[PDB]
Amino acid sequence: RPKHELSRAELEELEEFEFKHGPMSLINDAMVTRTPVIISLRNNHKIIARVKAFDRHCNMVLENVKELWTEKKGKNVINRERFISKLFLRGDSVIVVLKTP
Amino acid sequence: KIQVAHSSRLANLIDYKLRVLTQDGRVYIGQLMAFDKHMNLVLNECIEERVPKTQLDKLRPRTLNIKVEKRVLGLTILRGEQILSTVVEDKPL
Amino acid sequence: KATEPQMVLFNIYDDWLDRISSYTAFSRLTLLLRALKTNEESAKMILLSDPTITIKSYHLWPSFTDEQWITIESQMRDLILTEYGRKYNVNISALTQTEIKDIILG
Amino acid sequence: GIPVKLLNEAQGHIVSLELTTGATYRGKLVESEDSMNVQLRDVIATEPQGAVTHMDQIFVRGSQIKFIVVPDLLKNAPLFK
Amino acid sequence: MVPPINCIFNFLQQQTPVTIWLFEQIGIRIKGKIVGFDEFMNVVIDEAVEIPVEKGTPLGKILLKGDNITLITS
Amino acid sequence: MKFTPSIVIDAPQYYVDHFNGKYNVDKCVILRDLQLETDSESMPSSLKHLTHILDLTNNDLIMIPDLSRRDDIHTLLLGRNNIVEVDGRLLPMNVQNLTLSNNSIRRFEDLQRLRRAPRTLKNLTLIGNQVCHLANYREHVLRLVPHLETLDFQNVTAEERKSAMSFPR
Amino acid sequence: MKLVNFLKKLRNEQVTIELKNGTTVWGTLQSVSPQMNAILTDVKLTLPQPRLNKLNSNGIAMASLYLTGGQQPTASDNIASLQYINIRGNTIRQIILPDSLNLDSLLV
Amino acid sequence: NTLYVSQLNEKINMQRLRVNLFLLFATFGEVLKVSMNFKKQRGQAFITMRTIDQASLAQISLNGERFFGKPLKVEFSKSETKTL
Amino acid sequence: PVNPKPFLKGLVNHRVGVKLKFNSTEYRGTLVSTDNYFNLQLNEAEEFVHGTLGEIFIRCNNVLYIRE
Amino acid sequence: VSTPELKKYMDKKILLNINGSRKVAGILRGYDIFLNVVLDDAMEINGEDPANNHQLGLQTVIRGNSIISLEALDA
RNA sequence: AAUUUGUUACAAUACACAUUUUUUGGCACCCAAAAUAGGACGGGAAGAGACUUUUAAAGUGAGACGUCGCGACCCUCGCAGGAGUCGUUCUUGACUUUUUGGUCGCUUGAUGUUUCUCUCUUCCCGUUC
Repeated sequence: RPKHELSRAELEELEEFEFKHGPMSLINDAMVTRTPVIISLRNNHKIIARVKAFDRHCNMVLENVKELWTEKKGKNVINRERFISKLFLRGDSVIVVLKTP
Repeated sequence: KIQVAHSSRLANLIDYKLRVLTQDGRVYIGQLMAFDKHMNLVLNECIEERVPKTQLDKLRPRTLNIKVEKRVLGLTILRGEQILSTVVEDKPL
Repeated sequence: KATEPQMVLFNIYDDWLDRISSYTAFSRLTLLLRALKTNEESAKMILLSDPTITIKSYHLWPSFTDEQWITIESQMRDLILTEYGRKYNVNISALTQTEIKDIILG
Repeated sequence: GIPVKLLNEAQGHIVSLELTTGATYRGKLVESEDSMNVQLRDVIATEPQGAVTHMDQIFVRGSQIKFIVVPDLLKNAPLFK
Repeated sequence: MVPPINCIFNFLQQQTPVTIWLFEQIGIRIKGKIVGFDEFMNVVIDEAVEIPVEKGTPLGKILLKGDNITLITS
Repeated sequence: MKFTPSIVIDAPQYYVDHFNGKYNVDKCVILRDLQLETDSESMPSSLKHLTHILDLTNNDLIMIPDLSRRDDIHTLLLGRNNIVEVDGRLLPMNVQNLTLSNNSIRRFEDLQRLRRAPRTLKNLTLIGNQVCHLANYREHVLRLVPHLETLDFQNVTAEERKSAMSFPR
Repeated sequence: MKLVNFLKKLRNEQVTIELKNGTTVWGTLQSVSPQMNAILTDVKLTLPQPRLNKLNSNGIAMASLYLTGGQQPTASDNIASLQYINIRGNTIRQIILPDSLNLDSLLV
Repeated sequence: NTLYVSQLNEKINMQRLRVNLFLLFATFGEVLKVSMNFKKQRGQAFITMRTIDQASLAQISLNGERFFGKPLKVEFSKSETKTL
Repeated sequence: PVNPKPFLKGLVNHRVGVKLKFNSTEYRGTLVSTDNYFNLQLNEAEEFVHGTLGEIFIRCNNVLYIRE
Repeated sequence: VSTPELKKYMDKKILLNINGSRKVAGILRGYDIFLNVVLDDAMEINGEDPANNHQLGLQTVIRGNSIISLEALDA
């Protein structure tokens, strides 16, 4: 059923369902259980972050997240690690997000 | 140079000569007149400045003098999709 | 998340007690117990500071090799050392072990 | 918005176009919509590499437009009051 | 006039095989039997093979997203 | 009076010079008849505002010096200035024109101050200066100017530029 | 829920807005639009140096950086300092907010 | 205010000519208009100034002045300019 | 005459591969749930481009196609 | 929301560039609000006019997202 | 013997929207170059090598779009964004007419894209230890 038919509260119940029961429930269960998540961006740089908050667009607030990025030129590789205490992440850059055991 | 009001939004500033950055690395400098919801704006007397590939190599880290090829195009209407960031150049007449 | 009165069992010690002797782990607990009050928000800043670290499902504490934990408890003491210190106005050099214990135990 | 209304006010006048592909279409504007997609009449085309041709009629998608150059005398037009 | 998605519905029921070009970055073109489609022009293709750009491997019944669609060609 | 920051601030930077660029500044109450006897001090108050053109015409300035790094500035109008020497390292890459009419610049003093450049300016006027009268002054000015597009309204003649280059060699 | 409403309570804080270009902006933050258009005040915006035997940085971001008019000639590395940059929302990638503020109060 | 020039070198380019004019007229006063709108060339140029006094001075001093070979014939304009 | 959304409703808790548009990487795993936008959740996924991955969330814009 | 106005174009042979590289020529049949354009007797133009040009199919549909400019070679 | 309060209308800001036409990304990659204890670095000029052209003698990696410019055996009269009309009263509105450069060389303007392949010596001027 299309979204333009529903009322103002039916959208709130719809978003509550989608967060509680749905794909993004992987992130929600990760926020409550304090389980660290791995996030791959489009950039190709992967952050190991603990999710304080998330949102519909997938943009999310992470604290203590660690960023891992490697670069190569003519098959000469170097691995670089960067630690930031507080992160707000816009959700359009992410591709895959996994929940660590 | 020029001090913009500490809290000034795109609506607060009108007729100021601006400096507009697009995704392609070129700049449109001129007076802003209107803008829109998705932030495509109208410049009055606008000149697009560009950085030469040889100039771009010079910009790489080591007084630098860049030859910036620019062409004049009056009363344009930009597209919000292309715009990247905006800076203030001067204050109105 | 509990709307009803009930008994629940959990382990405060988790990894550190399992790794390190029992006298010392309570002491590392008490270094922590003082600290989280002095860490209003930097707790989650310092405890998660190493993002490689994860909390075990049964356990409460971040499970780790325990070297940063010695660094964590030391940084946390310095936050306790300054906050106890600033209210009374003491120099950091003037702080001594007998004062540092008096900060810990009082 | 005013920026699109100014494009509607430019109908029947020579305008310039920069597509995000790099080309340049200068010629007379016949139609324009609120989706910014315009169609131009008797228009000289400059390819991204500079090769210039001429075509009688053209329709371009608004999403691909980068900037549009409009006759200067529209600056004082009543939209800006 | 023949609306485009009407034409696609004529690809669904007429059971004609179609070759479909993807975006220029991916470098493969898909071909198969278009079964059904949505409003977003993302289509299910039965008995689809991916050809790099004729040794391509057969895919299956596969849902293909409309964002990457360029051409749908019989 | 002396060229201060306050004066600069006061100056009318509203009417832009529409020939090229923007913000045609005229320092003090009016740069035309400001009477700046000392060198152009407090140049930092402008802070490279904006072919940015500054009109200093009808002022007492002795030396063309004391500038802050100005990237924009392309035009200097210095007419009716008692300029003697104009040696500097600040305004080198910047600037496209220099109008020095009715000043006191020496034929040797003007030549000495520049010290020569591989490329410089593009438009230059030295008219109503003592030096221009001096014998072979045009040849000396062309040799000093090094690269040049104009010399007192008349372009150094292509052949004249070649002969001047030969004299330099 | 729109998490952008969080950023609107971060006003008057030191922040880095790390864009899609790789360009990073340190500055004091002002009102954030509902589209996440972020307007700053006193900002030093730069590009990181991939070392890697001096591999070539972003070619578009260097030009866009020199064309702000804020890059000073004598800067050895690649940076620019300016007042009042206004940033479109879709350009933002990451935002690094200060360590001091507590989330439990602001995330409600 | 405006001063209509005549009898000058047509061989020189437009923009360049305008620039030259500007350079010339900056000594007298603030030049409001860089070049004449008509841009017919061959002498016909209207040097618009801010002050009338300045214009007068210019007229006085630069009457038959050597500019690009030929002597410029200075004179006051009949009608007032569009900018003024 | 199956359409995409009932096709995803029929592929729930079946082994499905999903090819992303970038590196020709495909995640092979048991589908859990999908959103309106066709966001994906997977269990016991494996990344092919060789690894084993416990649980996965895949955003809708990066997927190229979905197969069984 | 609003339908693009191709109404004068349909049934006329039209060239249109697909993406940065491509140029397809065909007789326009139908169009929609996204500019998706279905045309018949499609041909992919290339450098050598008779040689590298190869027909596509009896009916071809184009996603409006890949459309850049649309020129009609015709009245 | 202008201020404040109430009501009505219009305009601006914040309460919206991840599915091909603007703001929840077709994303990212060419690769490689300085270390010492008089010395580097940039710019200009000259010579030579190797390149090109003609049948030993001539200049500096080569081949393609434009961009505004240096010459001219040419054209060209010479003073009016504005102009006219009507309404209306001492300069305003509504309705019509429509830009100098029109060109050619460049006996190398001057200068940016895009493909392929592989510098040393001498002088002059600035910066750094």
